[PDB]
Amino acid sequence: ERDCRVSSFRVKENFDKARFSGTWYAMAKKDPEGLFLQDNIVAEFSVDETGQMSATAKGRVRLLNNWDVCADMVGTFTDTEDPAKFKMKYWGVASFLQKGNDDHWIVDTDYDTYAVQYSCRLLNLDGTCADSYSFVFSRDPNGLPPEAQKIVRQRQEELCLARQYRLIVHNGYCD
Ligand SMILES: O=C(c1cn(Cc2ccccc2)cn1)N1CCN(c2ccccc2Cl)CC1
Repeated sequence: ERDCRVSSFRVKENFDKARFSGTWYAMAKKDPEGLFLQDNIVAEFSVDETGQMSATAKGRVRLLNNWDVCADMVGTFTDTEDPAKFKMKYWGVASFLQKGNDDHWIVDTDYDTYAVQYSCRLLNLDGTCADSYSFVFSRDPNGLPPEAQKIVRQRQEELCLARQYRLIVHNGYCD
């Protein structure tokens, strides 16, 4: 019944880079395959004079049960036809020689309480996503207001990721 094709997904109409800048706290996430930030995930977006968006993400990464590292990462975004859909060239500060490259879609946001982000790394033949990740961001790490809660839940379901998100802890672990 539900249309889960990635090309059918709506994103933030008239997305505004300047308003989106500043600190964002990831409170929930749906994982992709492979190694990935685990928790204490804080993103700091910013827009330079020329108007190109970039961001830094810090977070705990599990190497062993015995060993974690606070991985500082950096991202730089490239605009497309759609102002909510970017191409994020990203990397760890140590491994800056080595870089990854993802879709980065701002699915929805109100700029001052919540944001829903999404990325498809691989399509199935039917157009649905085979490997996706999604962050639920918040300006306040104590939670989202009632209207944000309703919207996030609605968007999570429309991305066909209902009940696939997991809550993320914030402990000042990477301060
Ligand atoms: O946890 C990961 C991650 C790490 N990897 C491994 C990796 C592959 C290729 C290069 C560096 C690291 C894959 N996904 N991500 C979550 C954070 N994301 C990111 C990075 C910088 C700014 C903003 C974001 Cl959302 C990058 C993707």
